[PDB]
Amino acid sequence: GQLRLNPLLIQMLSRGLHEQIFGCGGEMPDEAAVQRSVEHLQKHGLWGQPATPLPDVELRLPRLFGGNLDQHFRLLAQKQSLPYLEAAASLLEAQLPPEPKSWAWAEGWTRYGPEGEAEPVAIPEERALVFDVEVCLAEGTCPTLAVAISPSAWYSWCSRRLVEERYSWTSQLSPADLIPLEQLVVGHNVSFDRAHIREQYLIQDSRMRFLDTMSMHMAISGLSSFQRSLWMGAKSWDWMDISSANNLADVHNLYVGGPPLEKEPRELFVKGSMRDIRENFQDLMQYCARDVWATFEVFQQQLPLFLERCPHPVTLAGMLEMGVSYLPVNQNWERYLTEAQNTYEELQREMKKSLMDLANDACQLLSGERYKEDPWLWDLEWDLQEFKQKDPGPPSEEEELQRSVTAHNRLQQLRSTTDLLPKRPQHLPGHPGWYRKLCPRLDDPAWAPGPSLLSLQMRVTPKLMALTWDGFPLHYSDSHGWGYLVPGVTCPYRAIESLYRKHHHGNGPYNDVNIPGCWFFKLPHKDGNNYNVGSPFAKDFLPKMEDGTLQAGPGGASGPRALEINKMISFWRNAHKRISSQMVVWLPRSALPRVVTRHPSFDEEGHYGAILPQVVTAGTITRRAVEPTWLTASNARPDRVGSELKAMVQAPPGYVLVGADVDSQELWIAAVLGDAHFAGMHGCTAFGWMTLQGRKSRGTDLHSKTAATVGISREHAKIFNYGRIYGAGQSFAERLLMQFNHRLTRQEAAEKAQQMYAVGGTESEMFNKLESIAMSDTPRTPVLGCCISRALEPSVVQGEFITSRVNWVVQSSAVDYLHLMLVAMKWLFEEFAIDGRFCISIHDEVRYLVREEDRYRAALALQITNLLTRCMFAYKLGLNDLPQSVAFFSAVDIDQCLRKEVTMDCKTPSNPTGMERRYGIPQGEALDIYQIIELTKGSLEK
Amino acid sequence: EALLEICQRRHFLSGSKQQLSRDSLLSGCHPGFGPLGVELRKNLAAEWWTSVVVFREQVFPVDALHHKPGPGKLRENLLHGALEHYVNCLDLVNKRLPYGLAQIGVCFHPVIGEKTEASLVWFTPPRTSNQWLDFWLRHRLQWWRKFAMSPSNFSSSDCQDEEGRKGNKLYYNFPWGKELIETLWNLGDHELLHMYPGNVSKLHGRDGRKNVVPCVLSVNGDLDRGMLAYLYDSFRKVLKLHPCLAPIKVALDVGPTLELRQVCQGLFNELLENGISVWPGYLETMQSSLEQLYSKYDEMSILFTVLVTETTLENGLIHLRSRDTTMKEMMHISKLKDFLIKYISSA
Amino acid sequence: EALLEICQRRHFLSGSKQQLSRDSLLSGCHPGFGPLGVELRKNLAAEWWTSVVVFREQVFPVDALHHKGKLRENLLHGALEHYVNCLDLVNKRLPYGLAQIGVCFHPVSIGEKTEASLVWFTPPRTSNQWLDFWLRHRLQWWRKFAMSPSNFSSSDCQDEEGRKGNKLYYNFPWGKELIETLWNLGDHELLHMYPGNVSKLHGRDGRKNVVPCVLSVNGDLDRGMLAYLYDSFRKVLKLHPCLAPIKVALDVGRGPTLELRQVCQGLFNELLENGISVWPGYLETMQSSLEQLYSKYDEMSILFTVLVTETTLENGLIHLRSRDTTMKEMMHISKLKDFLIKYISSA
DNA sequence: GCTCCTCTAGACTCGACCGC
DNA sequence: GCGGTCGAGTCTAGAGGAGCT
Ligand SMILES: Nc1ccn([C@H]2C[C@H](O)[C@@H](COP(=O)(O)OP(=O)(O)OP(=O)(O)O)O2)c(=O)n1
Ligand SMILES: [Ca+2]
Ligand SMILES: [Ca+2]
Repeated sequence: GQLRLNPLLIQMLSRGLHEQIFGCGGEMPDEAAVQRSVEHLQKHGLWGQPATPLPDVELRLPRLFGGNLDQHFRLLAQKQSLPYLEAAASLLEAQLPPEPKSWAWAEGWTRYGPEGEAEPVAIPEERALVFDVEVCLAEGTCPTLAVAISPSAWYSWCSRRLVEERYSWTSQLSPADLIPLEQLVVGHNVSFDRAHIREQYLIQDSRMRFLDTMSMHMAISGLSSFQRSLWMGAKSWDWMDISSANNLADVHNLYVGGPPLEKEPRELFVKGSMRDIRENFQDLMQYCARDVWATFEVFQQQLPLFLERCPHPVTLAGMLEMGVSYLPVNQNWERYLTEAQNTYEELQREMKKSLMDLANDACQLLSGERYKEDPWLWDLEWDLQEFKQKDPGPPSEEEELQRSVTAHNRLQQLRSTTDLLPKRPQHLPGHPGWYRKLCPRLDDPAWAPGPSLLSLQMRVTPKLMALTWDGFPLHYSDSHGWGYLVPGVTCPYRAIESLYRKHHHGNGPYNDVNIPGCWFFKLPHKDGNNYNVGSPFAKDFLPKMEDGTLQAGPGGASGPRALEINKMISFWRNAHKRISSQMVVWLPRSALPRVVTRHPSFDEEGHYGAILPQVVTAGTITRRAVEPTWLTASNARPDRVGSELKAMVQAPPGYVLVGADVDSQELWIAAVLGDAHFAGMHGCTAFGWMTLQGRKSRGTDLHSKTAATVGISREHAKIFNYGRIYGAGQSFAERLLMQFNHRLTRQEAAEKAQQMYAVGGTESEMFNKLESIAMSDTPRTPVLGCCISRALEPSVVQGEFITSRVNWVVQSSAVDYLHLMLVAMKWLFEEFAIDGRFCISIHDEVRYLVREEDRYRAALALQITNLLTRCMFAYKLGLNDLPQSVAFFSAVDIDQCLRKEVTMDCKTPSNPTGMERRYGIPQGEALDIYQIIELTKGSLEK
Repeated sequence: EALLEICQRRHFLSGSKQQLSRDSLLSGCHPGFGPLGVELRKNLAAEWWTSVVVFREQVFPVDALHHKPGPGKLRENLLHGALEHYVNCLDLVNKRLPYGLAQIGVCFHPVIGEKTEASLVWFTPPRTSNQWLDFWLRHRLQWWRKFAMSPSNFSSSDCQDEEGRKGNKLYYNFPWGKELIETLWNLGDHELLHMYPGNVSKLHGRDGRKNVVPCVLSVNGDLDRGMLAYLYDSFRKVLKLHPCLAPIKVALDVGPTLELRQVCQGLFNELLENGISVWPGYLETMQSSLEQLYSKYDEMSILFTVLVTETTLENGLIHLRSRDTTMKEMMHISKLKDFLIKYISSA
Repeated sequence: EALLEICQRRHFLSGSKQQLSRDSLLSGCHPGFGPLGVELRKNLAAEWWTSVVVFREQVFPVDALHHKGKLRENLLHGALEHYVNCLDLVNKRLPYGLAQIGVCFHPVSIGEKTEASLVWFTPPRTSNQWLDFWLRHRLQWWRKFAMSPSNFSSSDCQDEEGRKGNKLYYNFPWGKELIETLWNLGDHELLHMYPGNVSKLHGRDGRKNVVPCVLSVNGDLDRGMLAYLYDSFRKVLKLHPCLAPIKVALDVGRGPTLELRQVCQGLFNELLENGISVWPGYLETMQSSLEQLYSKYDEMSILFTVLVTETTLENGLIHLRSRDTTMKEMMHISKLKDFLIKYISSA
C-alpha cells in the first residue's frame, strides 16, 4: 500500500518514495507527542475533519549520494563550488606587481607585467579576476574603460569609443563592443560589471560565476533600513564600529581601515562628456585601479571570513548560481516601450484637455453670482478688472467701390484711438481672478489658448474636478495642507450639506480653520497626523481612489475621465525612466544557436536580445535578492499603463520557459518550524494543520479565515497575515486596519488588532521557535546554518531591533530554500543533460529557460527538486517525513513568456487587444505532477 | 433625440423631422446637410487634408469618378478606384516608397444611399507593412481624438480578414452603440495584382535599393458619419466643436445706425480677407434679448460674438464674447484680427 | 494642342495620352483629373466661393444628393426644395440666394460635370436688375484671372418663354465654347413644385410678401479650368497665383548632403505652415541639370524656384527665380517666406 | 519600534522700476 | 509724485536613491 498516514491522519509521502529518501524503518512516533498534538488540534476544532487522500505517486528518483539527504546536498554543493573556490583561493594569496605608473592607450586588453611594462593581449587568460568597469553615462551605456587584476599581473581595457574619435556610433548595442572575456570574476556590485561582458549574453551558458563583495558584506555585517538610517544620520551603539553602509569607501574602511578611498571630485564618467574622459585618461585610470585594489583588499578580508559564517557549501553554490539571471527578450520590447510611451503621452494630453474643459465650463458660474453656491470653487477669486483707458436695387460698379472704401476709411480712422490704450496691455480683465493666473500672457511667446498653465499639482485642480473624499468636498488651507469638509465669501455649507445627502470620524475636527457650517478634517497622510499632504494626487492615494472613496463627485464626464486617467498613468510615471533605460544587447544571428535559427517560429526579420538584471544576490540583511525593476510584486492589471513588461520577456523560438511558483513557501516554512519545535510531526500546530489541510477553493486557509473574521478583503488580509507572521506588533495591525478602513476609529482598530493577535495560540509554538533562534548568542538559519549579520547579534545590539531579526529568520530560511532549489536543479540539469539554464527568481517564483524538446523533463526535474527541498527542510528540522500535499508543485508552468498565469491575456491600456492578438503569444500549459509523469513516463533520462 | 432638433433648427442638416432618423443618417440615404453642417464637413475635410496630405512629402491627391462602368451601377467604394492611378502617380515620386494617394468624395452605399468618403490608399514595401500599419493606426486614432472633446469614445479594434490579413477598425461610441468610422486593412498585393495582370515589374517601388512589389493599405474614413460623430460628441445648449472645426467663427452683430453699419461692413470685409469666416449679425429686423441671441449662437458653435457698439466710433473698443468661456472682453478693434488668427491658428 | 500633353505629363489630367479627346473633356465623360488638376479645380472653387458666397451677405451654401434609379438633372431642384427650408436662414427676407459646387449629370449613358450654379430669389420688380448685376459680376470674375480678358465674351439670347438670358463664352483656339449661361426662369418651377399653399411661396420682400422669380446662373468649373489653361498657353504656363496648384520648389546643390537636407526640410516646413504649397524637390538623390529642372518646375506653373547650396552654409544666400521674369536673385532664409507671401497677396 | 541626501514644482513674499 | 505689475528668493511639499554609474 502506497498510502501512508501519520498519527495526525495527514496523508504523508507515498511509501514508494519515502523509502528512497528517508530510508526504511524510520522511528516509532512518541505517544506523548501524538497525544499533545491531538489535544492541540481538537482544542482548535480542526481534529476529525476528513480530507480525501491524494492519488499516491510512484517514481524512480536518481541515486542519492552519501548516507542521507544532508550529505547528498553537501556533496552536490562541494562538487559544484570546488572549481570556483580553487580560483578564489588562488586569488586570495598573490604577489601582485606594482601598479603601472602610466597606462597604455591601445584598444582591447593590455598586460602590465613586472615594473609597468606594457604588453598587448586579447583575453585576460586568467581564472580569477578582480574587475571594475567604468561607463560614460552621458554618451550612453557602452563601457568606456576597465581595469582588472589577476594573481600574476595587471590588466586594462579601453573601448573603441574612447581610443578612436569617429562619427556617431550605433545607438543599438551588440556583443561586438562589450568586454571580451571555469572562471571567477570578483567585484563590488559586480552585477553592474556583469552586464558589460560579451560572453554573458550568449544563450548557451559559459561556465563563469561572479562573486560580489557587496553581497558578502550584506551577508556578513549588513544593516537594516532603520539601522542604516540611524548610521547615516549619526555618521546600544557598538554596531557602528562593526557594520557600515554599502559604499565601497565605507566597506573598505570597515574591513580594511586606514586611508580613505580616492573618490573623483569632477565625476567625468557620470557628468562629463567624452572629451573630458579622453583628456583625463591617466587620472581616471588610476582612480579605477585604486577602486580595484580596494575591492581586492575587501575580498581578501571577506572571503575567509565569509566561509566561516556560511559553512554549508549549498549557500555559496546557490549564491554563485543566483548571479547569472538571464531575461531573454525579442523585438516586441522596443514596440512595447514605444506604445507605452505614446499612450502615456496621449493620456496626459487628454487629462490636460479635460482639466482645461473643467476650467472653461466653470467660468459660467460668474454669471448670476452662482459661484457662491458651488461647494468647491467658492474660495477662488472672481472679481473683474475694468478696461481702463488713458429692396434697394443692385449697386452699380462705382457704388460698390465707394461704399467699400467708405466703410474701410471709417474703420481705418479708428486706428488713431490707439492713444487711449495703455502702453502695457492688460491680461484678460473680463475673466475671473483665478482664471487670469492660468492663462499665459498674450505677450508671452509661448501663448496657448485657454488655461494652458493648469496642472495636477496646482491648488485649483482638486477644486475643478470636484474631488470628494467619502462624498465630502475637498478643501485646501495653507496652515494644514489638503483636507475635506464634512457638512452639518461665505462657504456654501448648504450645498455641501445637500451633496453629502445624495452620496463621522476622521483625522481631526480641526476648528482652527473655521469653514462655516463644516468641520475641516484633514487627509490622512502616510507619515501620520503630524504631517500635512500637499497633493491629493500623490502616489499614496492611488488605492484610495481605486477603492471608490476618493471620487470626482458630481458627474460631468470630464471630472472622472480625468481622475481615471490619473489612476491609469499612476505606474508608468514612476518607472518609465528605469524601464526605458534597461540595457538590451541584440544578439546577431551569427551568434544564435542552431536550435533558434532553424525553428518554424523563428523570424528572419526579428531581433532577439537579453536583458541581464543588475541583481544584488544579497541585497538585505535577509540575503534576498534586490532589484527594483524586475523583482517586485506586479502584474498586468486591466487599468494600468505599461504594466505588461514581464509578459514581454519572451523565450526565443525553439526555447520555452519552464518555471513554477512555490505555494506559500514562507507560510509553510513557518509552519514546519513550528511543528518541528512543538511535537516533531507535521500538523501538530494548528497553523500547520490549516496550512496543510486548508483549501483556497473552500475558503479554509488562513487568508480566507482571517478575511471572514475581520471582514476585510482577501488582498488586505494577505498583507495583514504576512505582516503578523513577520513579527509586526499590535500597533502595526491597528495602522493597517485604519488605513484599509477609514470608518474604523482608533479604539475599534486597537480592539480588532488585539483580538486577532490573541487568535498559547494557533501559532505560539512557531513564534517561540522564531524567537529562540533569534535571541541565541549566534542566530543561525535552521536549515543551512548561515549566520546573522554582525550588526544584529544580541551581543552587540541587545534589547533592540528584534523584529528585524525575527523577520530575518523566515526570510533567510526562504533564501536557503531558494539556494537548495538552485543547486538541486543545476545537479539534475548537468547529470541528465537537460539543456537549460537559470532565467530569474522573481520573489518565490523560479523560472528556467529550457529547450523545447525537454519542457516535460524540466517540469519533472522541478517537481523532484521541490520534493527534495521540502524533504531536506523536514530532515534538518528533524521530522524524516513529508506530507503528500506539499510534496510537489501544484502546477508547473510551461509558457513562452514570464506571466503569473498561463491564461492571462494581459489586457492593459497599452495593449487593449491582448497578448495573442498582436504579439502572437499563445497560452501555456499548467501541469500537475500526474500529467508530468504520464508525459515523461516517469524517467528523467531520455 | 434632442440633438436632432438642434441640428435641424440651426441648419446643420435640413429636411422634415420624420426624415431625420438614425437609420436614415447612418444608412447613407438622407435628405441632405444644411449650410452649417456643410461647413463643418468642409472644416473636417480641410483638417484631414492638412494632417494627411499637406505635412507629407509623398502624399498626392487623386480623382475618382462617381460612376463605375462595366460590371451600369454607381460607385460604392473609393479604394477600388484609387488603385487605378497607382502606376500613374509613381512618376511624381520617382518610384520612391513609401507613398500614397488621397481623395475626399461621395460614395453610394446600397441599402440607394451615399456617404462622404475619405481615402488614404497608402503603399509600403512588404518588409515594413506591419510597422506602417501600426504607425498609421496610432496616427489616425490620435487624429480622431485630437479634435474630439471625449477621446475615450473613439476606440480601436484589431481584426483579421477572411485571409487572416491584419487590420484595424475604428469606432465612435455613439449613444446607441459603436459604429464603424474607419478601416485600416493590410490588403497586401491581392488588389493590385488582380487589377494589373501580366508582368508585375510596373508596380515595383524603390524600397531603399531593393525593388519590391508594394503592400497596399487603405484608411477609408466616412466623413459623413465622422461629422455626425463630432456633432454627437460636442453635445445650456452648446456644441463644443473644436476651434479648428467650428463652421462659423465670429457672429459680427451690431449694437447712429448708418455709421455702425459702415463700421460693421468694414470689419466684415477685414475678417473675411484673413480666412476667418463670419456670420453677418447686422441684417436682422427683430430686436432680441442678448441671452436669447447668445443661446441661438451657441447652438451654431460660434467661437466669438463680436458686437460693434456705438462707442467704437469714439475709442474703438468692441465687445467680444467667447463660447466656451461665457465671459465677454472689450478688445480694441485694431487688434481683433491678430487675436482671432492667433486663437484659431494654435491648433 | 500641345497643352494637353503638358497637362497629362505634369499630372493635371489622368488617363492615357491616346484617349485625350476634346469632346470627352467638354462633356464630363473624361476619365478624370490628375493631382495638380484636382488642386487647380479646388483653387478655382475656393476663389468662386470667396467671390460669390464669402464676400456676400445673403448667399449661402447648399448641397443636394446625386440620386433622386436615375440621378439629378441639375443642381437647381435641390435649391427649390430648400426654398421652404432656407426661408428661415435669411429670416424670410426676400430676396435671398443659394450657391453650390456639385456634380451635374450629362449623358454624352452617364456623365459627370461639376457646376457653379447660383440661384437668386429676387422679387419680380428687380429680376432684370439683379440679372444684369450677376452678369456683370460673373464677367468681371471670369476676366480677373485671365491673362487676356478680351477672349472671354458675352451674349444676350431669348428663350421660348420670353425670358431674357445671357450666355458667356471663351474664345478657344478652335472656336467659341460656352462656359456659362444665365436664365430668368421665373416662378413657374417653384409654383409647379409647390401647387397652392401661398403661405410658403411668399416672403417678406419689403413690407409686403411676394413669390420670387428665380434666376439661374450656371458656370462649368470643369470647363473653366480648360478655359484658364488655354489662357496661359519657350514652354511656360503662366497662371495667376490664386489658381496655380503648387507655387515654390526647393532644391539642393552640391554637398554636404545632410545639412543641406536639414535646412531644406526646415524651409519646407516653414513655408508649409504658412500656407504656401511647396514641391519637395530636395528628396531626389540625383539632381539633374538646372535648365531641365527649372523647365519641369515651369511646366507645373511653379511661381518661384529655390536652390539651396553649400553657399547657404557660409552666408545663407539662396537662389530665387521667378518664372515670369526668368531672372535670378539672392535672398536670405528669413526673407523668403515673407517675399512669397507678399508676391501671392499683391497679385 | 522608522531619516539622510539631491532635485523639481507650486505659492507667497518684498524690493524695484515705470507709466499715469 | 504715486500706484501696478514683475522678478529674485525662500518655504513647503513631494519624489528618486539609500550601490554605481
Ligand atoms: N505583506 C507581504 C505579502 C507578501 N510578501 C511576499 C511573500 C510571497 O512569497 C511573495 C509573493 O506573494 P503572492 O501573494 O503573490 O504569492 P502567494 O502564493 O502567497 O498568494 P496566495 O497564498 O493567495 O496563493 O510576496 C511580502 O514580502 N510582504
Ligand atoms: Ca563595480
Ligand atoms: Ca506565492
